[PDB]
Amino acid sequence: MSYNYVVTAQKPTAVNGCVTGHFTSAEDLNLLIAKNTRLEIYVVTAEGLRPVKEVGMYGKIAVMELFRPKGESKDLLFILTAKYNACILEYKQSGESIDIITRAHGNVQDRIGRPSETGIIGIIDPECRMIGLRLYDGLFKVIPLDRDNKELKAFNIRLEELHVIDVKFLYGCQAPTICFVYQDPQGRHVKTYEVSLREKEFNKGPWKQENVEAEASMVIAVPEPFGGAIIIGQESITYHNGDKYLAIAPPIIKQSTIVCHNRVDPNGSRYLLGDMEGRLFMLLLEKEEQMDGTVTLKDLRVELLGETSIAECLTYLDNGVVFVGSRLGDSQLVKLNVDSNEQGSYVVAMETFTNLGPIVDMCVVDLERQGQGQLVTCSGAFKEGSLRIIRNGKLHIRTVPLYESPRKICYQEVSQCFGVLSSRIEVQDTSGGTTALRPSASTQALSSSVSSSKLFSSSTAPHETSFGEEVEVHNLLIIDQHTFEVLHAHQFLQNEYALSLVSCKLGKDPNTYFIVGTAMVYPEEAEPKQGRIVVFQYSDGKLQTVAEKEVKGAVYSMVEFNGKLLASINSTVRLYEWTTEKELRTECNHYNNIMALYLKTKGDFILVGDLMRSVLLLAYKPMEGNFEEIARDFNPNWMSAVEILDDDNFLGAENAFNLFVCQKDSAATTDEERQHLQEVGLFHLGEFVNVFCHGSLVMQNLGETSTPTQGSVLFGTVNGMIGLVTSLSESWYNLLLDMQNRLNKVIKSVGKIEHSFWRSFHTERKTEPATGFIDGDLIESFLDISRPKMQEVVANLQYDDGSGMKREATADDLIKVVEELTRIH
Amino acid sequence: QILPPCRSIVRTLHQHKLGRASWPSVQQGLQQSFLHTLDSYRILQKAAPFDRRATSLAWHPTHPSTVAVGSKGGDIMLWNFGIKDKPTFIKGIGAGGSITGLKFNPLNTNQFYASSMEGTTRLQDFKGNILRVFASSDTINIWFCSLDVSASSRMVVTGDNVGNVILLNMDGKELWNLRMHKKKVTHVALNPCCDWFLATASVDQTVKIWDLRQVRGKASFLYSLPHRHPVNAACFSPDGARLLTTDQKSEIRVYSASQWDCPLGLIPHPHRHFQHLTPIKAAWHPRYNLIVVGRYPDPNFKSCTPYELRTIDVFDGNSGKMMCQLYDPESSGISSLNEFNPMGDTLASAMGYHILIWSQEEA
Repeated sequence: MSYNYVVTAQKPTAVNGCVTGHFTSAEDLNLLIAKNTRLEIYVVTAEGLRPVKEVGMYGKIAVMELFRPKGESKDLLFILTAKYNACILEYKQSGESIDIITRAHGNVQDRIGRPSETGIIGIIDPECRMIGLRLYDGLFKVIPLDRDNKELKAFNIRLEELHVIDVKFLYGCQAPTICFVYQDPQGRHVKTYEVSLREKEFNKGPWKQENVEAEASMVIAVPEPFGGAIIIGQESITYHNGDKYLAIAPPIIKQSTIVCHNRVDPNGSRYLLGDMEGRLFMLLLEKEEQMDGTVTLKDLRVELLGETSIAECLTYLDNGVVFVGSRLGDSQLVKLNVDSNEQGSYVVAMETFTNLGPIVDMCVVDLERQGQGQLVTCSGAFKEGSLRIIRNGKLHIRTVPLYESPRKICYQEVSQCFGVLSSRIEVQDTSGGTTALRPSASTQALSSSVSSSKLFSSSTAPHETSFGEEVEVHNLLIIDQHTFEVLHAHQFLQNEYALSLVSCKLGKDPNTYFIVGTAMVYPEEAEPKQGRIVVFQYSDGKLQTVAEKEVKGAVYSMVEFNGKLLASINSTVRLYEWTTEKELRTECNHYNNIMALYLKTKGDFILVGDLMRSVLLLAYKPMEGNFEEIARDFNPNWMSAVEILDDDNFLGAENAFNLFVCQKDSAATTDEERQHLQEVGLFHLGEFVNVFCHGSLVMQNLGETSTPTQGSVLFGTVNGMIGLVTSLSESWYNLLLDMQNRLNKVIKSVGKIEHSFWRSFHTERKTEPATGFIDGDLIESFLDISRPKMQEVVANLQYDDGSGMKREATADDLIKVVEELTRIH
Repeated sequence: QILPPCRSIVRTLHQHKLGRASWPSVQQGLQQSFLHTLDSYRILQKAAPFDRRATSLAWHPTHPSTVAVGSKGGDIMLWNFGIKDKPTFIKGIGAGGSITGLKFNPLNTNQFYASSMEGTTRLQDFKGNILRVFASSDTINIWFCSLDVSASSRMVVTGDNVGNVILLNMDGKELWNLRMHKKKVTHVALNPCCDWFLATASVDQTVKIWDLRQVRGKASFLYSLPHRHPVNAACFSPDGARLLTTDQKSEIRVYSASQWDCPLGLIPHPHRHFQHLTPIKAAWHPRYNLIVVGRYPDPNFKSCTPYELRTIDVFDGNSGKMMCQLYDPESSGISSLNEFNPMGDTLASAMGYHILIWSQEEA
């Protein structure tokens, strides 16, 4: 009875992986970029990148590596998805037609297994003899690369080492050999195994285990003539090869964790290393000659080159040019010069690519024109943190750098400004408190304020602090809606994290307030025990504290509710009234929660999203002054976001990248049955939704009606993808699903992945086919197939044009339908 | 109560909002929050006594508060909370028809499957009306001990007091009743994730993993794990990868997917065997890697903790070591059973002549 439609408004922009090689031709240097479900293929030119082909996959690309078996004239591509779909792909071009051919495909999921902590790892031997996969603790899966293994059949080898950190195949070995770092009660260690195909087992490796740094975290397989392996830790870098052992502990790397690496020289003579502060280093391997013509490593050095965006991945292209693929900020092309500039940096940015992710909060505002909504998102993290302003006309994006992490956003029309919660990292100073690592919004405001309430900390106990502790400093920023200048910054208390934000009117009071919910955070507490609701008024360029309310917990969520304020505090939902004396007073409480993280409201009804008790339906009772529990979804779901679609339809998103929709149980004959919400819609989205919000970017056509879908809810995700959910009639749902099945018979899936499998609801507890959701992206894909294929799609299809009787559908009818659907976003 | 590392609650929640932290690391810190609040389940909610001792237990899957429970004389009760409508009761012979296995009907929640000492594997209504028997000894001093059912596969299975095992469909269709063990079958259970490999426990100090569809050849089995003593139970995870096992003397064994034969870590614990006491059966959390067991102290046990009391302990699965303990005076019997909701918000316990409810505090 709930039928919904989901469509992409902005494809994911974060880069999860990037590799180079010779994929499109033996002579071309290609760049391949993974953006979750998308694979982008470029040719590297003297000036930059030429796009050649972009594909979507029915899966989250989890592994992407080029390789070239014997008899192939150019590299092949292995991809593994998060649902364990494995495939080998080949690039094919003839004329203007570009097709990605599937050479091999199969699902390598086990029936049982616990996904590993450091995630899926996939590696390929340098001689293309086999693929190795670390999917589950205690197991190593091997896919032999036989020409006949078009089904990608595999076998498992027991791993004694249950906690593997990283693993690579070594170069220069007559037998396939892995080198990996693992963790046990004795510490971290590095070990190797040879891989025997005959025995389908490991054999003893060529060199003995070594202890490594407690935080040894990455393995690099060094090519010939060096061979061997480099192990990267937080304070040290070591190289191992047989009886060779060389370690350095350069202090420069200790300030920020190196998290990615890339080979610069084909021979391994130089590597780049990037850290969490966006610093970029060169790692240089010094050779020592030997009388027998072998080469050994003479020394290792690290040199700071400069700063980039915080890199998820790095790829050297050619000619000193580097692609910096970022998931937390914009990606970049940068140039490396041999000589530094005035400030001592060898890095110069050449080009920037927008990244909206992570999208942590957002709101829709008609900033310039009535009816023309624009989205203002909290995007990014640490120095890449920003606001992004998105408007149609495909989309124009304005970037507002903040140089710190945004957390929440609201709009205050009456003050013509936004309130934004943000946090910055500071470290201990030489003699005093802490110092910021760079200027940022909270330190560059036109005016600034600090809290002075002394009730925040009770019975504080001094605790010894080790040197170099970083701290989070939280602030409320007041930002002009036109200029995006930092008008004001209010700094919160030490150890106080601001979690929730509202702008609203309360009671009979004509003033509009900024309201913030916080938590006091101490390292040894399993859950916060202290927090505040603080009511501020913005006037004359500054924030004044109007009122406070102390609670014994974290104020996760707040929402304006019928002129009163509803707030969630750990396992409680509490309703406050705003008094004539400008204080919050509790009217009523609801207690039957584990942790109430998410709230939305409509009328007197309340949808509560829990940490683990997924959705709840409460009613406020105005003639009783209390809450009534109406119903709950008794299926467990680990929520990341929720939304009220209407009085009868409730949208949830959960941590396994699925959406679901709940409804009241219409066939309930008892109060007990009426208390069970039914999950009537299910959909594997493949994205992590951080925020739902009502609104639309498409221009609204006033009195447009007799349209396919009704309502518009936008949502923002970790990957920077923006999507839209809307509601469907029964007839439209049925029409589009018939279309889906027919489309699914015609569209070629990259890797021969079934759409139904991809979109099937899937968690570690249950896997079920999708229901109640149409894949709008797929629907739109009707418009890009050839006309004979369109005619095939609509063959023997009964269709009701406008209002009337059903008849045979033509391609033009469905072209028109799909064109109308594409304009809703 | 006191614990290893944790912090960064909303940091972690936000770092998941960033994609920084992994869901397992997330899920790890929320296991902790359950452990934290589980140290606040310390106030007991409800009790519900009746005639002869309890022998089995089962939750309503959809409903947190509704539960089915049976007796030592084959007397079933169906108790729900927040209702006050004096719950359902069915009586039996009272002496020799002891129910020993009990699982709801997935299709009709007001139905249920039952395994008794009478030797009548049955499906029955809470109003007493028997819909269908499923099997029978057809000869006295021979009865059933274990039972479980699937719904994704729609497959029924039961054990015996002799060591032969029986497997039915939801509508009869008997193709089974070969022998698997040499002595009584204590417990039996199927995989929820896959559908067509079985495990089974017996008095023979061995637990046996089967592949119901491929094997028909009288111990043409898949795996078989030996044990120092007989075993009361062996239960897959909800994840299906982590097969749990309980001895009869003092041990818990953790057999994972990866090479079923060798184990991961030994959780020694006193839950000692006895005739008139109901057999103890550890259990999983449906959504964490936690394990919950009732303690039956023994002076012979090499106790790590120096205070030895009958209670319920809370272990972590992949680690081995305890995390929380549930004690209540006015409950100074021994709980043989214990069964969190599939919800995981609430916990029921079965003591002889006493059923107990263990939910959180009312703030």
